[PDB]
Parts: sequence; structure tokens; C-alpha cells
Amino acid sequence: MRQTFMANESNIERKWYVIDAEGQTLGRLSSEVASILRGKNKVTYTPHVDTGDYVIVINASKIEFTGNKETDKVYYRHSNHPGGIKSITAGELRRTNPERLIENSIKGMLPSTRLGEKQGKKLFVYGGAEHPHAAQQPENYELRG
Amino acid sequence: MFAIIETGGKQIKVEEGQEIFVEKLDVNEGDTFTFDKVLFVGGDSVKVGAPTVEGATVTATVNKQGRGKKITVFTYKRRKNSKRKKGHRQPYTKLTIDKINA
Amino acid sequence: MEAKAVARTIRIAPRKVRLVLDLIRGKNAAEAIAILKLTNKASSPVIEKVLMSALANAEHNYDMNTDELVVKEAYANEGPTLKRFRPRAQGRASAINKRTSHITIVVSDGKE
Amino acid sequence: PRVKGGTVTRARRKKTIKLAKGYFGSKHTLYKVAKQQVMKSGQYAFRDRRQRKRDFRKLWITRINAAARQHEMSYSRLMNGLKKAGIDINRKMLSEIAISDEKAFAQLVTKAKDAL
Amino acid sequence: AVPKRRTSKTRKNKRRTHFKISVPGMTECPNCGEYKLSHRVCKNCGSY
Amino acid sequence: MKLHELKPAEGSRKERNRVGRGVATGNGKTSGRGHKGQKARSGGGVRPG
RNA sequence: GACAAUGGUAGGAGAGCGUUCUAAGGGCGUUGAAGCAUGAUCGUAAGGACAUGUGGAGCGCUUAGAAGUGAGAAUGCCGGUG
RNA sequence: UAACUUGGGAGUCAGAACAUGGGUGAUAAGGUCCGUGUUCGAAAGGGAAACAGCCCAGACCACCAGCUAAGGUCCCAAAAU
RNA sequence: ACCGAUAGUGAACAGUACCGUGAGGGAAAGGUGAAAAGCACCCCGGAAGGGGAGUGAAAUAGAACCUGAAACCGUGUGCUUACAAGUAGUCAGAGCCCGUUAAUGGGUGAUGGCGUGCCUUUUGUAGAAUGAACCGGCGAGUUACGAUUUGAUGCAAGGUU
Ligand SMILES: [Mg+2]
Ligand SMILES: [Mg+2]
Ligand SMILES: [Mg+2]
Ligand SMILES: [Mg+2]
Ligand SMILES: [Mg+2]
Ligand SMILES: [Mg+2]
Ligand SMILES: [Mg+2]
Ligand SMILES: [Mg+2]
Ligand SMILES: [Mg+2]
Ligand SMILES: [Mg+2]
Ligand SMILES: [Mg+2]
Ligand SMILES: [Mg+2]
Ligand SMILES: [Mg+2]
Ligand SMILES: [Mg+2]
Ligand SMILES: [Mg+2]
Ligand SMILES: [Mg+2]
Ligand SMILES: [Mg+2]
Ligand SMILES: [Mg+2]
Ligand SMILES: [Mg+2]
Ligand SMILES: [Mg+2]
Ligand SMILES: [Mg+2]
Ligand SMILES: [Mg+2]
Ligand SMILES: [Mg+2]
Ligand SMILES: [Mg+2]
Ligand SMILES: [Mg+2]
Ligand SMILES: [Mg+2]
Ligand SMILES: [Mg+2]
Ligand SMILES: [Mg+2]
Ligand SMILES: [Mg+2]
Ligand SMILES: [Mg+2]
Ligand SMILES: [Mg+2]
Ligand SMILES: [Mg+2]
Ligand SMILES: [Mg+2]
Ligand SMILES: [Mg+2]
Ligand SMILES: [Mg+2]
Ligand SMILES: [Mg+2]
Ligand SMILES: [Mg+2]
Ligand SMILES: [Mg+2]
Ligand SMILES: [Mg+2]
Ligand SMILES: [Mg+2]
Ligand SMILES: [Mg+2]
Ligand SMILES: [Mg+2]
Ligand SMILES: [Mg+2]
Ligand SMILES: [Mg+2]
Ligand SMILES: [Mg+2]
Ligand SMILES: [Mg+2]
Ligand SMILES: [Mg+2]
Ligand SMILES: [Mg+2]
Ligand SMILES: [Mg+2]
Ligand SMILES: [Mg+2]
Ligand SMILES: [Mg+2]
Ligand SMILES: [Mg+2]
Ligand SMILES: [Mg+2]
Ligand SMILES: [Mg+2]
Ligand SMILES: [Mg+2]
Repeated sequence: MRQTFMANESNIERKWYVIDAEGQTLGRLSSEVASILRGKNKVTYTPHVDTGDYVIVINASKIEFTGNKETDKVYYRHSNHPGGIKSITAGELRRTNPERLIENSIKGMLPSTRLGEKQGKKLFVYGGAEHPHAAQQPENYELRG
Repeated sequence: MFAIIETGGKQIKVEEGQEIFVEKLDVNEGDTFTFDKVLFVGGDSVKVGAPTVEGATVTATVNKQGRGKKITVFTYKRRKNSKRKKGHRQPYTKLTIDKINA
Repeated sequence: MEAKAVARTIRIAPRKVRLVLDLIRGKNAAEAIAILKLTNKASSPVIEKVLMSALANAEHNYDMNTDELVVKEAYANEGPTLKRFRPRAQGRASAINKRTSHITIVVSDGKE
Repeated sequence: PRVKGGTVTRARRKKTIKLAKGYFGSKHTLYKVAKQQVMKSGQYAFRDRRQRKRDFRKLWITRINAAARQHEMSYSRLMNGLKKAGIDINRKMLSEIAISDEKAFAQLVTKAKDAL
Repeated sequence: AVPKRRTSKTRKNKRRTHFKISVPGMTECPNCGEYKLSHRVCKNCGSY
Repeated sequence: MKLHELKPAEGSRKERNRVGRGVATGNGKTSGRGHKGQKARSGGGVRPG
């Protein structure tokens, strides 16, 4: 157990980025963002602490789909009551609460641990081009397509 | 200032003045050992050996031929009356790097 | 310093005596007498008889001032049980435990 | 002559109880259940001394892959071209240079990049 | 009708966290005596 | 010799086999018998011939 | 110094650890034996020493011999405790 | 690099899946009965989501060293958006 | 080269307590100290119990009297815990406390990876197949006489009672 750097608190630096979502497909945007939040682009990645940083998605009403999966691709849900299966289509969520469309796609790509829940709270999603977080001074980030 | 040597079956990153822990050499305490394979020198001037820097030794002095802490090896098969138990202490040498070359 | 007094082989069971015994620890002695005269458990006049004995040892054996004393410790340990029987029905019997207790309280003035 | 089983049974049982400090609840007091756990924890440790050499090699590659993409390289094309250049440095040593000395890491990137 | 497992020491002790007892009212006998119970009559060791 | 130094001739003695004492001796549980049938019972087996 | 081998149930073979007792030799003990408790010690394993507290009179080592010689389970027996 | 003879000491006589050649059955059965191979039994490790019998492969013990097999390289999750 | 109080007689203090209409069956229960010098006297308390004092080498040797394990019950505390899905650990690992048979030390453990108990029976059991509430003690290839094969030793066309 000779010599290997392990990250720590008082050791890590988190910053703020801004992605815009217009003209991007849903899953190919979301796979890029979920690796930012885990910190897998830092050279000091360590699996048991939270390195990785904050992401803001600002357009989120111009997310595209391919094929016919805006009338198909239903989202199911059960209320733990008998016969309580409920559903909504993907095109329905786009016109009504589109922020929950994107943040459900991204949190499904994160692990279900205690740390994975805490990393998913670093996501902020808004419909339309404004966000409140001008105090934290975020940067632009283009997707490495 | 910065060196990568190759000893045992593995590689060590050294700076002059520190202590290292290496699989057992065949010298005595207080002797001076020299390392021969050097793969990379950093610091102010950078030399990259392919595979070796062709020169560039590292001298070090020897302390404390020792044995590691005992681990216990134990395994068993579940419904079958079979198991075994044995101990192990791995040997090592401690050295202090005192001078670098290029 | 510290004074103590114990009462050994008290016929009340130890779970029953630890309930009232938790009200009085950490408190000074004048409040602790007032509490034990106003809780209507069966254990209360037995603890109160013991706390009187420990206060009297501090005055007589050690010459402390009884006006400012505090209860450091109060606890109850198990004694030996008495084993009885009770006939139930269809020729069968059942066992019954008569528990006992050792009660100990110490009292101090908080100084060395 | 009669030999009665005195004092050899406690001495065997106590060093199994003592070998189970810190276990939850009943598993650090009772002999039959502590023995059964100490057998299990020896089997785990044998398994995990082998996976420890896998976990750390996976951690090293993840950091090299992050550091190479700041120079527009995959992990795959870095260590392809690093082999053809003739470099024989570890994953462990290559991960420590990228954390400590970024300026030295960028220099052997170029020697791998022009060997392709 | 019968318990399937024994109950451990922790689960027994978590159950009787409310199995407690409270302190009584404890007013004072102002005329002469020690403490009495609230809204009661200081008959013995009391003049109120 | 002396009465505190005597040793037997080499290869004269062997310790005998105790059977049925724990797993690691090799004859622990079933004590050499194998699992069931008439030959595994006490006083079992059948007459010669 | 090289070369090779070393998963394993019924089961076969080999080497060993400990317990009680006996003979001989040589030793320890009220300046504290055996037992009990704690500890970050040694040995490839079974296991062996040291120190400190309790305890208040017997006990190890070497070689050999002899056995009521080693328990986690038998809806096992007996006692204590839940 | 085995084989054979003589002698001492055993345990075994409930077998299973897969592929393949056939009977029986209904070109039904995780069926049943024979032949030929592998594995399990008595075999951990990697893959097949999980999964005795399937694919790769046979654990003397340390190591925070490297090359590969079957299967794989968007995120969960290591490697080519 | 027999036992040492679950042993050895059923019985170290009994064919008694006890069970049965009766023939009959049948236990459990040893140890103060060298000496009783077996706690005068004072205090709390109705007493029982206790604190002092005193005897004694020792009273955590006070008659429930040698030593006093474990289960089990409690009181204090150093580190931790009220968004979390569990065969309870193991490998990695900050932060906080301490300081050893002094050595690449000890205690706790935010967080991450891996992970379906033990025996027996079975083709095959995490198994919703069996058994075990926990701790302690006891509890199962022996001996005699013959046979046959190995090894050792002595003598040898002889050997042996
Ligand atoms: Mg009464
Ligand atoms: Mg009746
Ligand atoms: Mg004896
Ligand atoms: Mg025994
Ligand atoms: Mg490997
Ligand atoms: Mg409680
Ligand atoms: Mg043998
Ligand atoms: Mg065997
Ligand atoms: Mg067994
Ligand atoms: Mg046999
Ligand atoms: Mg059997
Ligand atoms: Mg059979
Ligand atoms: Mg048979
Ligand atoms: Mg019979
Ligand atoms: Mg092998
Ligand atoms: Mg083997
Ligand atoms: Mg044998
Ligand atoms: Mg002493
Ligand atoms: Mg003895
Ligand atoms: Mg004496
Ligand atoms: Mg025996
Ligand atoms: Mg039993
Ligand atoms: Mg036949
Ligand atoms: Mg058959
Ligand atoms: Mg079949
Ligand atoms: Mg078929
Ligand atoms: Mg076949
Ligand atoms: Mg079988
Ligand atoms: Mg095989
Ligand atoms: Mg396997
Ligand atoms: Mg798997
Ligand atoms: Mg499948
Ligand atoms: Mg298996
Ligand atoms: Mg490769
Ligand atoms: Mg391939
Ligand atoms: Mg996962
Ligand atoms: Mg990846
Ligand atoms: Mg008797
Ligand atoms: Mg005794
Ligand atoms: Mg009568
Ligand atoms: Mg009797
Ligand atoms: Mg009196
Ligand atoms: Mg004592
Ligand atoms: Mg007693
Ligand atoms: Mg004596
Ligand atoms: Mg005693
Ligand atoms: Mg919380
Ligand atoms: Mg898991
Ligand atoms: Mg069956
Ligand atoms: Mg079961
Ligand atoms: Mg169940
Ligand atoms: Mg049962
Ligand atoms: Mg038992
Ligand atoms: Mg012969
Ligand atoms: Mg002859």
C-alpha cells in the first residue's frame, strides 16, 4: 500500500457549468451530464468521496426525440394501492413539466447509493433561457460530441 | 529531484531524503545499495528513458532487514469437512534515498 | 468526601425498584426526600429509608454539612431468587420467581 | 488413570471470543456464533486480497483516461502510442505524474503522440 | 400465537424507552412544613 | 545406558491410530466406515464365507 | 545450483501439538505455586512464553513409558440463566 | 512415461444436466431406457442480469507490478459516442 | 503407573425427604481461620440490613464464610447515530481520541466495492427439508483370548518352553 493519492475534504474544488439543451437528443445529452456530476473528468477522481461539480440546464423545452417516441414511450408509476398503475406519454411531459423529464433521465444514470443521491442534488434544470444562479458565476460548457 | 526506479517486480517513485519499503534484497544493515534501472527523471530537467535513462543511478543506504506483520490464511468448504489454516510474514528491507543522478 | 448505605435482600423485584430510583439521581438531598414522599409506588418508602441512613452517616462518621449534599450514585443489583410453583390445569404446574434486590445510594458534597 | 477435561476448553474458546472484538451484539459474546463468524471473516479476507489488486488497477486507468482527454487523446490511443515509443512505465506511476507534475505528463504525451 | 424468534437486547431496550414515570406536582406548605402535592391539603408535615 | 537417556531401537515403535476425534485427522466423523448399510452398524458385518 | 510439483468428498499413507499419571535426572516456590483476568508477543498449524493485578501452597523442564487422552450439534443428561 | 505380478488396507452398487446416435412415448415432458464424449458429484475464479451440470479456465503463500482467454468498450460499470 | 464431590458405592452430609392402594421406584446436599480470638461500643432504622470502630497476616476471610470463570442484570463514560432497505462482516478509507511485550502502533468509523448462516442428509439445499433458546460440566472403536500380515531384536538347521 505504497503510494496513491486519495482525495479528501479541504482538498477538492467544485465549480459551476451551464449546458443549453436546444437541438440535443434526450439520452445523448443526459449521458454526458451524468459523468460531470460524478467527477469522472477530474484527474483526482476517488470513488468514495464527492468530487465533481454543479450543472445547470437552461433551455429544456427544446429537447428532441427521434422516431415516434413522443407519442410512444409511456412512463409508468404505481401508488402501492390495488390497481393504481398510472401513466403519461413522453410528449405530454415535454409540454407539461419538462424539467422533470430531463432530471428523471439523468438521475436514472446515477447509482442508487447514499452518495449517488447526494450527487444528483447538484443538478438544476429550467425551462427557458433564465436561471437564478448568477451569484455562483457559472461557465459555458460545450458537449464533446 | 524526482525519479522512478524499478525494483522487485514493481516500480517506486522516489525523492531524495525519504524512506522506502522494498521486497528483500541481499545486503546487510548499514550498507549502501545502488539502483540501476531508472525509467524517468523529472523535476527541473525532464529525461524520459526508453526503456532506461542510460546512466542515472540512485544510491541509498540500508536499514532494518525485517519481516512483515502476520496475516492468517483461512478457507473452508461449506458442507464438506475440509478447511486449512496457515500463517505468513513477508520479508522486506527499509532504505533511505540519499542521492540522485541523471 | 462520600458516604454510602446499602440495603441487602429487599423483597421487591429489581425492575420495579429502578423506576423510582431514576427520579432521584443527580439531585440534591432536600429535593430527593420530597420526591420519595410523593410518588405512590411500593418501592418509595424503602429507598427513602436508605437515603436517610446515608445522610446520617455523613453527619456522624464524617462530619459533613448536611445542608449541601448531592446524590452521586443510585442503583439496584439483583439478589438471590426464591423459586415457587403454581398449579395450572390438567395436572400441570408453572414456575414463579420471587426476585430480590440490593439497593445502594451514595451521597457527597462534591469537593475533595 | 482418569483425566478430566480441565482448563483446555476455556483457553481454546477464549481466543476465538477475543478474536471477535467489535462485532455486533451477540456475535462478540457467545462462542457458537462468534466462531461461525470468524470462519466467515477469514474466507472474505482471502477473497478480498485478490480483488484489491483489481480495484486499484481500475482506479488508475480512470485517472489516466481523464488526464488524457485534456490533450485530446483517448486512453486507448495513449497507451497504444506509448508502447510504440518504447515507454515501460506503470499505470500506478503514470497516474501519480498526472496528479503531481502536470508539466512532465504533457511532455510524454507528445512522445506518444508523434509515434503514431 | 408464539414468537418465531427471540428478541435481542437492543430491541427490548428500544421498546421500553417510554416505560417511564413522572415527577409529581410538589407545591410547598408556606405556613409550616415540607412539600405537599399540588391542590392537596398539607395535613402531615404541613399547615396549609 | 542411563535411566534418563534411554531410546528404543529405530523403527520399533509406532503410535496407534485413534479414530473419531475431529476432522483433520482424516478419520473424523464416520470413522472409516462410510455412510450407511449393514457394515456401518456396531457389531454389523456378516460372517466369513 | 538448476528443473519439476503442490483444488479436492468416501477413503489409504506419513509427520506432529496438547492433557492426566509413573521412573530417572536436574530445577522453581510465603522475596508468593497452581488456577483466574488483561495485554499492541513468538511459532507454518494444533499451540508456546513474558509482564502486571487477584490468589494464598504446591508445580514445571529433559528423556522414555502408560492411557477413563481433546466436543458445536445425538427432539442428548444435569444445573444455572434469559 | 508408464505398464505388469505378489501381498496389506479400503470406500462404491439412489447418480444428474448438456451435445450427439437410437428405442419407447404423441418426430410431448426438466419424461424413461441403452451407446459415445464433457462438466457437476468431489472445483473455487471470470462471463451468461441473478442461476450445481452452459462458454473460458484447474486457487502452495505475500505484492497499491505486467500479457492475455471467453465476453466486451454511451451512463449505471473498466475499456472506441 | 485405582476415583477425588456431575467422579468414586444409589449413599463422604440415605435405602432417608418424596412418589405409589400395593409389590416397588428412588434423590439433592463437602471446604471460615493457625487459633473462635465468631465483630465490645457509637450512629440510621419498628426490625432486617448497614456505616464506623475493634480482632486478625488478610474481614471485596463475617458463617449463603477457600479460590470465584461464562451466560445474564446494571452504573459511569472516549468515538458515533433520527433520507435510511440490511447473513452484520470483509477490503479500501477521512475526521476525532489515546500512547504499546515500541512496531512500517491502539480505539471508533463519515463514505465506497464485494457478499443468501452452521451441521446432517442428498442428483441437487440460502433453502419454505432435519436439529440446536444461551452458558457451563458429563457424553461414542476399548479390553481378554486366538489367527494372519508388516517392522524391530536374538539365535540359526535349529528355535522355544
Ligand atoms: Mg414484602
Ligand atoms: Mg387435579
Ligand atoms: Mg486424578
Ligand atoms: Mg468436556
Ligand atoms: Mg490479475
Ligand atoms: Mg432503557
Ligand atoms: Mg499417526
Ligand atoms: Mg478424507
Ligand atoms: Mg462434525
Ligand atoms: Mg476403512
Ligand atoms: Mg450418519
Ligand atoms: Mg445409500
Ligand atoms: Mg457401505
Ligand atoms: Mg447393539
Ligand atoms: Mg494447482
Ligand atoms: Mg492437496
Ligand atoms: Mg490411516
Ligand atoms: Mg502477587
Ligand atoms: Mg495438576
Ligand atoms: Mg497455607
Ligand atoms: Mg473421553
Ligand atoms: Mg446439545
Ligand atoms: Mg447390481
Ligand atoms: Mg442402480
Ligand atoms: Mg431425467
Ligand atoms: Mg428429452
Ligand atoms: Mg450417457
Ligand atoms: Mg454424494
Ligand atoms: Mg475432474
Ligand atoms: Mg464454478
Ligand atoms: Mg456474476
Ligand atoms: Mg439467463
Ligand atoms: Mg459450487
Ligand atoms: Mg492489454
Ligand atoms: Mg477477442
Ligand atoms: Mg453497481
Ligand atoms: Mg467507462
Ligand atoms: Mg455421588
Ligand atoms: Mg468443586
Ligand atoms: Mg405413602
Ligand atoms: Mg446421586
Ligand atoms: Mg445489627
Ligand atoms: Mg479477595
Ligand atoms: Mg455463592
Ligand atoms: Mg487453605
Ligand atoms: Mg467466596
Ligand atoms: Mg442524517
Ligand atoms: Mg451488495
Ligand atoms: Mg429428493
Ligand atoms: Mg434450517
Ligand atoms: Mg425463512
Ligand atoms: Mg428446533
Ligand atoms: Mg450444551
Ligand atoms: Mg512378527
Ligand atoms: Mg529373524
